[PDB]
Amino acid sequence: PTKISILGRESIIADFGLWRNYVAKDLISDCSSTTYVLVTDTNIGSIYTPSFEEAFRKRAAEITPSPRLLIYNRPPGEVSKSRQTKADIEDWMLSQNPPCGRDTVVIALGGGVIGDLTGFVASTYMRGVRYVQVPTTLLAMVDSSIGGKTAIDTPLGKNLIGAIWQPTKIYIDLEFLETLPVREFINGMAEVIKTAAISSEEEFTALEENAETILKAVRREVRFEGTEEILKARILASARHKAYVVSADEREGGLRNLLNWGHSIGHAIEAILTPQILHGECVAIGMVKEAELARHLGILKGVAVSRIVKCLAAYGLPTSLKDARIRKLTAGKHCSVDQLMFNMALDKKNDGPKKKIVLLSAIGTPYETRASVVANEDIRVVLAP
Amino acid sequence: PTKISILGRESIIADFGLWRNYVAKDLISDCSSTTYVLVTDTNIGSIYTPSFEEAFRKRAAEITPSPRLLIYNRPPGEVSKSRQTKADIEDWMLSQNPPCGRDTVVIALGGGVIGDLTGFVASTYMRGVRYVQVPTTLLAMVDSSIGGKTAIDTPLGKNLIGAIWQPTKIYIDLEFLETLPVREFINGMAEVIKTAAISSEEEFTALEENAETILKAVRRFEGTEEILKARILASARHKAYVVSADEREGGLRNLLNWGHSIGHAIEAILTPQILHGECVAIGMVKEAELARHLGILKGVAVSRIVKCLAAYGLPTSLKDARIRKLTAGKHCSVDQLMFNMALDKKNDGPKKKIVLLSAIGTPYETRASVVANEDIRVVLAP
Ligand SMILES: O=C(O)[C@]1(O)C[C@H](CP(=O)(O)O)[C@@H](O)[C@H](O)C1
Ligand SMILES: O=C(O)[C@]1(O)C[C@H](CP(=O)(O)O)[C@@H](O)[C@H](O)C1
Ligand SMILES: [Cl-]
Ligand SMILES: [Zn+2]
Ligand SMILES: [Zn+2]
Repeated sequence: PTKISILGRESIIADFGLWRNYVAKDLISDCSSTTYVLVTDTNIGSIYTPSFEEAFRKRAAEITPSPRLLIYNRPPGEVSKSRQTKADIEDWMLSQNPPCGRDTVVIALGGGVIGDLTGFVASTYMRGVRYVQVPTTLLAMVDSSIGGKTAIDTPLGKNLIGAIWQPTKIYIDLEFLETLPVREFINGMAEVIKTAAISSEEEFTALEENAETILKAVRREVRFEGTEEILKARILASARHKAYVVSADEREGGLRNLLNWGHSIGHAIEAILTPQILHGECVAIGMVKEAELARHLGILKGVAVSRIVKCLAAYGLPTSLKDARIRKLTAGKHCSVDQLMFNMALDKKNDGPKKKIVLLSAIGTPYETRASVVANEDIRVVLAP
Repeated sequence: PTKISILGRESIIADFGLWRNYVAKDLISDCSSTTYVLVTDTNIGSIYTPSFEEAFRKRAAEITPSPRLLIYNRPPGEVSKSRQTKADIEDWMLSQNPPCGRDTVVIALGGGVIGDLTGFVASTYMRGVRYVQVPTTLLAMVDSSIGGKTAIDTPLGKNLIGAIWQPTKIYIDLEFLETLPVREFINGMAEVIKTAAISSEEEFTALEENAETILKAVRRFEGTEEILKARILASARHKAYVVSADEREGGLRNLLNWGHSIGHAIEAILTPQILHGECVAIGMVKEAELARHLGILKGVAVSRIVKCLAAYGLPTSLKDARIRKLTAGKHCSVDQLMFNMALDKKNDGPKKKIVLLSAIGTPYETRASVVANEDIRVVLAP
């Protein structure tokens, strides 16, 4: 049972089995309310909901009158982070009998999609209600579920409408990783590596050295036996550094830019290759190009760059828009430089039309304590595959 | 030039003419940015935008590269506080070339509708951008534009989705009142009276006295300017106070909702023919009658509440001939009213909360109070 603090509070609980025997109980005592709304997708729900309903009803029995638990199953996939889905969950909540009010405690059970969506619904529901995060994916456990950033996508782009709404509790249950598909697991490692690359060379070395052991466990269909503590240590280091940065610059006045390393170009790449290609994968290619950019600017050494590539490759992450696997999945989708530039214009870190990108000067230490303005011409160079 | 502080910042500026010769200049210096988005409705825009464009372009000529001013005209009326209009403005802001980014400074020019809408758009645009309020209606100047509450409506109700996003600046230009329709002016008085009724008997008395002078001018505020302004400011000052003490409404901010528990219920039915302040007027009477039925408020204060509302030309009953005509085909049954109050945002679970006054100028508690649904049924018919 490990606890991390963020923005002055110990909202993060990390352990194995939290879902089966801790969440329900904790919600009733620390998140007192008459109404609990659980949001997930048809896949995750069918596998983890039954267990929870009984754990909830068993903890609610003591309370009199017993609070209610309402479950909403959204379609799986990126398609659900939409205005439509936000509105559907909202109407559903309001039309309940009785309607869900401001005491409502929302529960986000799923990955970044469910998390981003659910968190956003909570921030604006009657101008804001409490919510908790229950990340079921590695990426969610090491990144998305922490920090309060929420959002949905629009036809014009990804994460353009949203809000920073901090969850009251963050339940990181490593047991969810037991059933997480190999690809998804690899996807999340992209964020783990990113987090280390901007904080400490020691942690990054740990990821390089742990690669094989981690991967073998992920590739063995049996699950993290003699590597548990190693897995928890890598996850926690990631979660701890984010909590640190978010605590110092919650609404991104500067420092929080760093968490976006590899995302300036990554998001551009993603807006094109999605949904066939995943977020972490895009961010992987993104870290390589942004690392190559820091090189083209005499900020980052050529050695660190190659090392960045070696680590991403070691965990099975693409490091080029030319990756054989990426092409087969996208049916050939081409990422034209002009398209990648147009998409980057919508990057949220931009100061006016000045494109800002996180630049590393060395593994473990950023160039500045924020993104850096970069001429559009210097960006064009690393965008050509 | 009066300045009021709220939440530790001197964001509120109050004066006559701010629009014509202060906003533009102030935005450029204190709200530095490359992009300015102005939102209004087709009516207000056509009358006040031309003036501003030139004042802006005249203040921008210095800065280089030149900062831009983008104008978006939304349809007038409550119909615009919708998910659709929120989406449209956002897509329009994201579609600009270059796209409006996180440095964007949004300008809400209009009443509560534009204000609530625009403020809400700013709060979630790329997770939040700055915005300023330029209230053109009395109600907006004395209430809506202050405090950060924003929202849009849904088919199921009013102000159900929204956010508390504080504006960087609040420009109260009394000159806008020069062209404000009599009805609209009366509408806003409903909030002025409410604010006094929950803060000071002294202020409420002054409102009782200025009743005729104010009305004669409304039915252009020459030898009464300082009277009007003093009334406006007292209202704005008390709200800033309450919002400072309880921003996200964890208690004391409930009081600003006096008359709104039943008021909003009434409104959800009679809207859009009947206005917000008017509904809140009837609402204040019933909630005052409720405090009486509970032995909290004296029968004298209630009647006095009625006299003041009537004096300013505000309805004090669902029967009121004026409301009747205006809404020929609409009734307010105890049932529909009750179903509507279920959606009140102050309700602690199924417990319906309502602000109770024990006397003009002093609330029963420092928050709304739970009230049995049966005690609410009584005053919901009159
Ligand atoms: O500040 C954050 O928490 C992030 O930068 C937030 C981004 C999403 P954003 O670029 O839409 O802010 C996420 O992809 C990244 O992994 C971490
Ligand atoms: O807190 C506020 O500013 C208000 O209570 C907010 C309400 C709107 P709400 O009931 O939708 O919050 C407004 O009508 C009232 O006059 C003042
Ligand atoms: Cl929204
Ligand atoms: Zn990411
Ligand atoms: Zn009101």
